[PDB]
Amino acid sequence: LFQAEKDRRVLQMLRENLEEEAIIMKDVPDWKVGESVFHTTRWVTPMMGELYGLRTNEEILSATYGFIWYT
Amino acid sequence: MWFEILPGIAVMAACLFIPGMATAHIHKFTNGGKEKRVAHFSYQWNLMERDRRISGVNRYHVTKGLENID
Amino acid sequence: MFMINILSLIIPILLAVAFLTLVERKVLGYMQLRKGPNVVGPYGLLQPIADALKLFTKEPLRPATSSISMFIIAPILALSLALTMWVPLPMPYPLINMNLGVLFMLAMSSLAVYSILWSGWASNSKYALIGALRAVAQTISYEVTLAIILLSVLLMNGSYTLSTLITTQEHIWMIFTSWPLAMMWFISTLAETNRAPFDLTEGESELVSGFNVEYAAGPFAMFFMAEYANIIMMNAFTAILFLGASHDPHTPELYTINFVLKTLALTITFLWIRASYPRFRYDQLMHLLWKSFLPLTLALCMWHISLPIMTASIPPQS
Amino acid sequence: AGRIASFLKNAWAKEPVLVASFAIGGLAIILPSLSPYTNYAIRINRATPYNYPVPLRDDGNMPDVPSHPQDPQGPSLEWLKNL
Amino acid sequence: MTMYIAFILSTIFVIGFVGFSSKPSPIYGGLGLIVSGGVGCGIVLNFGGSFLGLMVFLIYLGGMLVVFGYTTAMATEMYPEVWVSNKTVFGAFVSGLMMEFCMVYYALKEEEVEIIFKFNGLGDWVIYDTGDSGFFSEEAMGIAALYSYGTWLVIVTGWSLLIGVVVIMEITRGN
Amino acid sequence: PFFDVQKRLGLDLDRWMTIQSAEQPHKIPGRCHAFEKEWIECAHGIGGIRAEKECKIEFDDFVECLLRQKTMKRLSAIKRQRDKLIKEGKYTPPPHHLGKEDPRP
Amino acid sequence: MPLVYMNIIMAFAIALAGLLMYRSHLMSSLLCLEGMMLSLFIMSTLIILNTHFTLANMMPIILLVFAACEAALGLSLLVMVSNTYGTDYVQNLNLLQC
Amino acid sequence: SRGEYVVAKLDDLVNWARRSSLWPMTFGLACCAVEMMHMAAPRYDMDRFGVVFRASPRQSDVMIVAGTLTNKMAPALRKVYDQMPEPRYVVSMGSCANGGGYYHYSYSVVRGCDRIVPVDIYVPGCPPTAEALLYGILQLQRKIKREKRLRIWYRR
Amino acid sequence: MNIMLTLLTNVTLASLLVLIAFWLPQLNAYSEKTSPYECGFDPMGSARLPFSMKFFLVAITFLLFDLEIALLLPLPWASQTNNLKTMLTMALFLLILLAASLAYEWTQKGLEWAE
Ligand SMILES: COC1=C(OC)C(=O)C(C/C=C(\C)CC/C=C(\C)CC/C=C(/C)CC/C=C(/C)CC/C=C(/C)CC/C=C(\C)CC/C=C(\C)CC/C=C(/C)CC/C=C(/C)CCC=C(C)C)=C(C)C1=O
Ligand SMILES: CCCCCCCCCCCCCCCCC[C@@H](O)O[C@H](CO[C@H](O)CCCCCCCCCCCCCCC)COP(=O)(O)OCC[N+](C)(C)C
Ligand SMILES: CCCCCCCCCCCCCCCCC[C@@H](O)O[C@H](CO[C@H](O)CCCCCCCCCCCCCCC)COP(=O)(O)OCC[N+](C)(C)C
Ligand SMILES: CCCCCCCCCCCCCCCCC[C@@H](O)O[C@H](CO[C@H](O)CCCCCCCCCCCCCCC)COP(=O)(O)OCC[N+](C)(C)C
Ligand SMILES: CCCCCCCCCCCCCCCCC[C@@H](O)O[C@H](CO[C@H](O)CCCCCCCCCCCCCCC)COP(=O)(O)OCC[N+](C)(C)C
Ligand SMILES: CCCCCCCC/C=C\CCCCCCCC(=O)O[C@H](COC(=O)CCCCCCC/C=C/CCCCCCCC)COP(=O)(O)OCCN
Ligand SMILES: CCCCCCCC/C=C\CCCCCCCC(=O)O[C@H](COC(=O)CCCCCCC/C=C/CCCCCCCC)COP(=O)(O)OCCN
Ligand code: SF4
Repeated sequence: LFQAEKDRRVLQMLRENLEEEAIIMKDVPDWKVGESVFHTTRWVTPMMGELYGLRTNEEILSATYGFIWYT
Repeated sequence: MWFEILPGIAVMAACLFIPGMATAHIHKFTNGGKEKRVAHFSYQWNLMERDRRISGVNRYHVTKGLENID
Repeated sequence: MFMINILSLIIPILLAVAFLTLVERKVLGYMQLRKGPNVVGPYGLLQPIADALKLFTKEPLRPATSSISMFIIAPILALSLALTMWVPLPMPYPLINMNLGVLFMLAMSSLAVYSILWSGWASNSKYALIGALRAVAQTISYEVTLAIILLSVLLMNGSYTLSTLITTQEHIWMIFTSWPLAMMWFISTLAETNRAPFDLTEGESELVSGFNVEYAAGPFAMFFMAEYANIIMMNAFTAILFLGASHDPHTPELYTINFVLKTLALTITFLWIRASYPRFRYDQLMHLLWKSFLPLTLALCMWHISLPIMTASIPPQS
Repeated sequence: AGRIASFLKNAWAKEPVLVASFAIGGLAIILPSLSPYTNYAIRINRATPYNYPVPLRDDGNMPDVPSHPQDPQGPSLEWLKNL
Repeated sequence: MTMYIAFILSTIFVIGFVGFSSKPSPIYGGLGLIVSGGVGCGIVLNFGGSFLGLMVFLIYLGGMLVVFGYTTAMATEMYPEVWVSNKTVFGAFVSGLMMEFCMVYYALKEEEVEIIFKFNGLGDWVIYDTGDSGFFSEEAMGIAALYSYGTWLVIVTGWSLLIGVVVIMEITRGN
Repeated sequence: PFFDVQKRLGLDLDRWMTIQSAEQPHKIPGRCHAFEKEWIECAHGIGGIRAEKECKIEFDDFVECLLRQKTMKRLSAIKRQRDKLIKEGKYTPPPHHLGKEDPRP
Repeated sequence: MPLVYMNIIMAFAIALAGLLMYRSHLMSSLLCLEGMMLSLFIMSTLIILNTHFTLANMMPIILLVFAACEAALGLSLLVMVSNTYGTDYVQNLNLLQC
Repeated sequence: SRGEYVVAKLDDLVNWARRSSLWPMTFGLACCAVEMMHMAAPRYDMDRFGVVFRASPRQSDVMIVAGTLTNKMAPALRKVYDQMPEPRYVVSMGSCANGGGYYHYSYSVVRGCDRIVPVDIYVPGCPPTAEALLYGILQLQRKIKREKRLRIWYRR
Repeated sequence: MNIMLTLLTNVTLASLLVLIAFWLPQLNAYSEKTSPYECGFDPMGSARLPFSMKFFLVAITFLLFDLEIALLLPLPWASQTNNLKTMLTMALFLLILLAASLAYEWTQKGLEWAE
């Protein structure tokens, strides 16, 4: 159940980021929205810079340093 | 005594009483009164984050029972 | 609300140190067929307050030849380490729940001696230098034995988390399993905190107060506070490691009371040993630790590695 | 086998710490080989499920693979409950 | 952007390296190396390296103490030097600090390449993997695998330590 | 030079640690397991000289997984344009990117 | 590459220059060597942790071990130098020329 | 007024703190040092009054001149008195330290320690009994109690 | 974060104590007062002169021994491997090597201090 919820959450965050990038990148002349950086076409796990890239600082802090700093 | 040393020792004991219980009380007062969760590994942290997300109030200790699934 | 916890852990420890000074003075007096301080307050209860107020209202002195920055930094480092090494202790809930508490304690304890070293070097006096060298010899003698003893004891715990020591000995004290290691660890902690018969870094009869001979009023008081806080903290760590108490999750006050009583008993034992024996020699201490403690420690480390595999009793929490 | 007894006597009379340490080390070296409980420790270590057991795709030729956790097939930890 | 904790720690690391690398009377060099070791322990703590950081801190502290005793015995002078007691030491310290600050400014403002490759910046929080772990610790298992997988490493390490004891004894034999 | 005795005797003295995807304890995978495995399978057998020309795609993907230089460049460009737009005043980021998101388990 | 890696590389380069400068003493150069070991250790463990190379986590520790040996070796030599001159100054090591 | 009350109370507190805990420096010269030792004996137990010996001059409050002060020693006594941080007090014990005593006319005896250091309390005897020295210490405590530093500073 | 806050609080408290100790009392320092402390007279040499170390060899051996504990500390986690025989053999081998090195120092009069 946790695996299913994690997959859905990651996919939702990626879709939200892609939609927002499509909105922002509209006036850029030579930009392709949602373009992969890998020559392959399989699934590559996100980097956490791609999930919480456009979000606030508190969410980023909880995402990256949340577990290590919890004591 | 020889028992005249007992007062001072007692006072010292009182001082050593103060931290421990206080910490416990603080933990309870900060976590709904139920022994603040321990997250030694990543799985327990993930569980805590899931509880915080589904709580609806941004507090991991606000647990939801069977009444939250209709 | 965390700062409240920090203050509630800091202030009572300092008060306990202040009253431990009076308790030690009275205990030594009564073991020396006299009374000890009983004049300043009722049964001498106000003596530490008068001592502290006198020390902090007295002129602080800095030597002309002394290196200033180290001379001032050393007491700050000593007191800060003494106060910091209290957080990971479970009583029964630690303030900071570290995954590796024992290693953190070892590293901070190793860093603590640098306060003594730097104070002795910056004082720029011969007695202070001799005291610093004696401290170096002492730590060289005891460090490896202390670390191996800790590892051998924790081999039956399964991890370095201090909270797991509470549930490891839920049924039986760990002193009934490793009492030779218990005795060796007790001697090692006696040598670690610079206490009699291993109080060579001060050497009142030999080095006229030793490394802190040049610290007049305030920093000397801070050094005294750091030493006594280290004494109490090491005794509490020994009590938790070897004499585990029963912890009921719905009433931690019972565990707190038991742990405090055990710590006080160990501290009184420390004062007893100080009053009972003469002083070692700083080469004889090294010879004792390297010719009598290291072989037994290595043998018991091998034994405690083999025993869980031999009897199929490996602890959980890989 | 006669002079070794005298040497042990002298070592015990003069340096008992070395004798005790050597005896403990030797016991720790030899005893685990003869102990029948080492295999039990290894089995207990192997029985700890740190990671998820991935199910196998059924090709119709797996008689020893259970179709459900409560099926009688597969490894059993009944020996552990009695230890 | 995220409190620059790792960046601040790295800057303090480099500052301590500059402090002890200008060779100011090894007592202060030892202090600088202790500061650098502690800050590096913190840096690797921030990345999940608990055991490794604590081990390097302890090993260095023990090592530094031996060094302090040795400089007191053999490497002391009547007027020990400090970062402001000599023109050369101060010059080296200031040059190191200034060049570190210049590199930091150039990397933060621009994607400048100095020696290896171009600079990115934008904090080091980005590279952290989103993958989760189990009930075990990845570093703890990797280190503990030394006794089951690294038999060869253990053998060569033990032989090297024994030979090192013999070697220091032979060197300090004298004659 | 390289007196290879491991292959002669079949000892495996230090080959268990050479690559990232070779029997880690508890089956813990590397961050770039798939890319490294793909590159290794591509480059095995042809030789060193051919592996730098025919398996260049796999090596490039593996390096990109290792260092993520292209990903960080893309993210920095997106963030730069985003901050320029917010300074100009046409973006108005959505609530779920500001802290008003409805979280899901 | 993030700023942390470049800062560690800068620390290693600074320590290398400090070792190669040889001001007056011999203890200071040994301290520079140990600083180089420390920077190597920190960079290696950062790289290992970033890529989740599990089996390589034991690599830094072995590093540290040999570092100790090196340190010990240097200290031994220093003692002899002192016992020949009463001072660890490098200016005294000039009996052999090129 | 209000300030006068505050300074009086603060001065009383500081005087009590300094009086209750006096730390004499371990410093004896001659016969009178044996009686100084006997003051620390279980019968009298000066420690119970807060008076405990400390070796280093930097951590000392009171200097008790117990014994004859010869010409060879006078620079050392002045040196160890100078190194005591203020406030510091001197108690002169015995006739030898008071005014020379039995060796007043000798060629190598300083006729009283008051020529070298300022003295607060003079304890007479040869040697003064441990009770006499305890009484002198209590008189020094009373003298410290009578002192008024902050009150004088306020009226400046 | 919590550990950093604890360290900052402790350091601030110690610094405040030092500041109060150095600024509250009346300071009257003259040249004779701040002189170096010998027992009663002036020091002959200097405290910065070389101070002979009679246990240098023991110090170097401590340097080498301090890494044995670093190698041996992951044993509680190494106890959880599947093949316990190899782990036990390697741990015992390392401890035997440490004991052998200590014995070799002992017999060759390496632990005795210099005269
Ligand atoms: C015959 O031939 C001769 C000799 O041959 C024998 C001689 O020898 C000789 C020279 C000898 C003479 C000079 C006489 C010497 C006397 C004897 C030899 C010995 C007499 C006594 C000895 C020294 C033995 C003493 C031992 C006892 C057990 C006494 C106890 C020992 C103490 C040192 C231990 C206690 C330590 C002190 C009391 C200091 C403790 C005080 C603290 C530092 C203060 C508390 C800490 C605070 C800072 C806490 C602050 C925290 C706060 C929060 C608290 C609250 C404060 C707020 C305001 C609320 C002569 C002259 C001689 O002719
Ligand atoms: C959250 C709870 C934590 C508890 C922690 C454990 C216990 C800590 C308490 C420590 C006990 C200290 C011993 C007190 C013994 C009683 C002393 C009392 O009987 O004597 C009185 C002492 O009175 C003092 O005022 C009491 C001081 C005790 C508190 C000091 C402890 C330090 C911590 C807090 C300091 C704040 C001090 C505030 C009051 C001045 C008599 O003095 P006084 O009545 O005057 O007479 C002289 C004035 N005349 C001449 C006009 C008559
Ligand atoms: C940092 C927080 C604390 C700050 C400082 C407070 C420390 C705690 C205060 C301690 C209180 C105890 C002081 C007095 C105890 C009573 C003892 C009484 O007997 O003293 C008498 C009188 O003492 C003084 O009159 C009392 C002094 C107390 C002054 C009150 C000040 C309150 C503290 C205010 C601090 C901050 C003020 C606000 C501005 C910032 C004289 O007795 P004495 O002759 O010797 O001994 C008799 C000997 N015998 C037994 C043999 C016969
Ligand atoms: C227990 C832990 C918690 C404690 C919490 C409280 C923390 C207390 C902080 C520590 C300081 C208290 C010490 C008490 C005395 C103050 C020391 C110093 O700050 O005062 C004077 C510092 O002042 C300087 O002399 C000159 C000051 C002129 C510059 C003014 C400061 C800038 C403000 C601008 C003026 C505007 C109005 C100021 C009032 C708001 C020292 O002068 P100095 O003679 O050397 O030293 C002798 C002090 N004696 C007399 C007490 C022995
Ligand atoms: C063959 C050449 C002989 C002449 C050359 C001699 C010089 C070299 C010294 C000895 C060579 C070391 C060879 C050991 C290679 C390790 C591989 C093999 O031995 O199996 C190991 C078994 O090791 C055994 O314990 C035996 C090795 C113990 C060696 C005893 C030490 C004495 C060596 C002599 C030199 C040391 C210094 C001097 C000592 C006096 C582990 O197997 P296993 O665990 O299933 O698989 C691990 C992988 N898993 C976890 C995925 C399953
Ligand atoms: C069936 C398989 C079982 C396997 C074996 C397991 C059992 C092992 C049996 C042997 C155990 C012996 C343990 C002894 C520990 C070592 C002590 C030692 O040998 O050193 C002493 C020295 O010890 C000391 O002198 C230390 C003095 C310090 C005194 C401190 C206070 C006295 C004791 C206080 C109470 C002790 C409390 C211990 C527990 C505290 C609670 C944790 C001898 O040295 P020397 O006499 O100098 O001889 C060398 C020259 N020939
Ligand atoms: C391969 C098996 C190894 C496993 C067991 C060992 C594990 C670790 C224990 C050993 C630690 C290192 C020991 C170092 C030995 C040094 C010996 C030495 O040279 O010291 C002699 C002293 O030692 C001796 O007397 C010579 C050897 C004494 C006997 C040593 C052990 C012999 C066998 C004992 C156990 C036998 C088997 C157990 C039987 C138990 C009874 C049934 C010199 O005397 P000093 O103290 O330096 O100076 C005295 C003058 N001031
Ligand atoms: S006064 Fe009398 S007893 Fe005291 S030192 Fe002089 S001669 Fe001796």
